[PDB]
Amino acid sequence: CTKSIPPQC
Amino acid sequence: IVGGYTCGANTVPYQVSLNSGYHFCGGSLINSQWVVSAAHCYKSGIQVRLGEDNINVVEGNEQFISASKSIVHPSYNSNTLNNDIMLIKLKSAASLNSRVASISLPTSCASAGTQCLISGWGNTKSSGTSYPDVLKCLKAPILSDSSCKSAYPGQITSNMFCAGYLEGGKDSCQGDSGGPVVCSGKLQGIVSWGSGCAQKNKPGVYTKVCNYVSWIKQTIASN
Ligand SMILES: [Ca+2]
Repeated sequence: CTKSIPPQC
Repeated sequence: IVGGYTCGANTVPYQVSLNSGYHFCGGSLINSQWVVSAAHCYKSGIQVRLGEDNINVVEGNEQFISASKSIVHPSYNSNTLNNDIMLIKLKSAASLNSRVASISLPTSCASAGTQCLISGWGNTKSSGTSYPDVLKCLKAPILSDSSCKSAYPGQITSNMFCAGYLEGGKDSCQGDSGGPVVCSGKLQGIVSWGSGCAQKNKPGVYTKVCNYVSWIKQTIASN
């Protein structure tokens, strides 16, 4: 959900 | 950035890359020693890369500086992503020049419909993954709070705003987190989250920087 690498929800 | 354009080398001189053997988040230089990013980008072993365009080629204007401090907002909530803001202190001061420069903090909050510049090295595809070598840019409007809350019922706090396009195709994406949303030369947003990327009726959600100016300045003064 977040736009990081990797995403987090 | 999905549906954006190649910014041009060092056209966004406040944009930094957070690196841990690979690019994983963006950030914004706000003075020679401090970077604004997203709390959810927090990790140990961060190297801040300034003056970057092609993040896989040494082009001559880079400054690599290790992060010495990382300060998440005291009331960050990783479940709701409320207060998704973080300050990174550089181990040494960056050398300011035409390609490495700071972005102003806002003095007031932005209004719906204001055009902003969103930038980063994140995924450029709404389906699948393609990561660019060079910095990508997107011009995008701030959406009304009512449309933002309709897109994400129950999830939008007073410290968030939506920006982008409800028709799809243009958005920030994975790897853009922590980077800037700049409107009229002010850092109004931080790339935070969304449902997918560039999906219809699912605009990007951004940390509302104008609510944190006092906290940012106090944190800098005391660290
Ligand atoms: Ca480079």
